[PDB]
Amino acid sequence: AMRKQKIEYGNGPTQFHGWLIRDDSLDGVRPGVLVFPEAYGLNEHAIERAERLAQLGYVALAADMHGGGVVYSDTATLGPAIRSLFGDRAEWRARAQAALDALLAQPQVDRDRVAAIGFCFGGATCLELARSGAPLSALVTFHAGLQPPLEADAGRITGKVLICHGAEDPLMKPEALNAVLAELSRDRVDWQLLSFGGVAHSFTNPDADARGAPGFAYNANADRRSWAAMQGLFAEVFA
Amino acid sequence: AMRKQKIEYGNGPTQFHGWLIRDDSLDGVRPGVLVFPEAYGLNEHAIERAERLAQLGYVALAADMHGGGVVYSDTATLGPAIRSLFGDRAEWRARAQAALDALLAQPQVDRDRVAAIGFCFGGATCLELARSGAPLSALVTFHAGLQPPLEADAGRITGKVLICHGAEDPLMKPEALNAVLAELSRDRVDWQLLSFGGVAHSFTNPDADARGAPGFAYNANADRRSWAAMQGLFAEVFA
Repeated sequence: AMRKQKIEYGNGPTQFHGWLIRDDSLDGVRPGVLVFPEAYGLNEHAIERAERLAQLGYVALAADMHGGGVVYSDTATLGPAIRSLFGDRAEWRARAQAALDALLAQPQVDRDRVAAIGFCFGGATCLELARSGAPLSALVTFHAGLQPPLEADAGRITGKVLICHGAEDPLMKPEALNAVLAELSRDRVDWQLLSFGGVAHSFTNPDADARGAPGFAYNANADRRSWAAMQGLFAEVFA
Repeated sequence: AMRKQKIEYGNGPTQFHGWLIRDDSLDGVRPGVLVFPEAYGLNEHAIERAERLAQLGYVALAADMHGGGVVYSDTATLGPAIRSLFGDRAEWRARAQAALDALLAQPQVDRDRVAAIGFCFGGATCLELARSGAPLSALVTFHAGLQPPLEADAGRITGKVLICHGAEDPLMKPEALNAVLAELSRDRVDWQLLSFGGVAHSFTNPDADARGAPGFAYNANADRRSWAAMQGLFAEVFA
């Protein structure tokens, strides 16, 4: 029953092709939530989560971080594109900011109540957007390979942070994770780390099955628990 | 509204003075939850949490771990009493098992659905009780100084574990917490760690006010968030 529509946004050097979802039957301004997808691109997994957020009463924008709606399917083809973003965090943040712009342009979005969630690379994207100083009230990352802190970002995260983490995730090792947590603690960010034992990468995606590589596996419990923790953080900051 | 009654229990060595709290508006067998208090003794803070569990539909037993209902207020005498349990974990576990016995003796308790929570030393007590092999479906610790693992306990934890942890807690430092998590991971315990940035010991007790010592401070958010996580875990295992 959720109103679902394509949205093209961004400045023309290849436009982003995303999805906007909201509960048509609700009225007035509502919180908006960005959904940043896994590295491959905007897939049904990300769109379905945007639909769940709409059912929770939010205006959700499932973002395209590649341009043109491109969804990679091999790591050899994906590798150039993702390494380019890792090496150019200014461009990476600009792409995320373009999604925020498009969300803020919706008539139904409360500009003072905007948050972001992200899966894998999308969770890293949320943190990059927050580090740029964007006015996110909250952000939640799910099995994300978070990037190292940069001095120039000190003090720029104004929202709350929830990191949902598989304790055995090989793409977010303890030393790198502790360095991120030390940035957040230094700047007195309200952060929470929810770590799951026996859980690794991609734990929210049912397509991460036994055919996948070691360290990439769906976990139904972690999926449900992390979603519940995100729902509780949003209830907090959107009250 | 909650039915609240003193209960004296034990099997010889000492006689414990606890509180049994339940919603007597509900019929049939109900899940039971042990509440182990802070090191001082069975105080109002612990009884109040047992009351809240009763309101959730559980039969709650707020445990006395010293005997006689004694509540210490001087560190010069409480210290030795706690360290004596630290050095005799068999005795420590027997006192916790006496509480479990008294909970299971209630006509209204579903002995297939029993859990335990604890604050500070009480959270350490929950983990000792589970390591003994007690049939706890779940346990949740709140700012607990958990004790190091014993090989004899390998594989004896049959329930789910949620550890709610102030990242700055001086009584539970990273190296020692990692050793506990290594035990749980080795035995494939379904465990979760919920860590709070900028939060330390005693974060659930408002009595840990500004007059206290460093590293002991109430945090309203961590209090609410950890309680909500515990609620979600019990909703899981008691379904």
